Amino acid sequence: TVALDDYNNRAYRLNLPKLELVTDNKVGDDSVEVLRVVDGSPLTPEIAKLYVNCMQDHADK
Amino acid sequence: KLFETSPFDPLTIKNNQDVVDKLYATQSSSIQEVVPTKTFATELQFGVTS
Repeated sequence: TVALDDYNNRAYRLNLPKLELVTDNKVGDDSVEVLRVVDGSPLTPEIAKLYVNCMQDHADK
Repeated sequence: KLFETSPFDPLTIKNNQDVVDKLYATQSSSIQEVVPTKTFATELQFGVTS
């Protein structure tokens, strides 16, 4: 939840299509979810990089 | 500042078509009445060619 909210805030700050959680599975410590781009634009390496960066400027490198 | 990012640079554009294209590139940075997505067509015809 916090990761998705943070990515949405960053996507608002610098213009990028937003993400929206379709389904998820969460067993033990292993989780897999499917996220859909809201506007339907194809996935871009910038989007993946921004989502991977997680808590940027809030935690250490 | 009037705009966070200018709608277009007037010196760059050369004709009316260039103005339209630039407005389409920077339209995300503005507050849009309708956020663009994939379009929908209700009429389509194809005339015979040479």
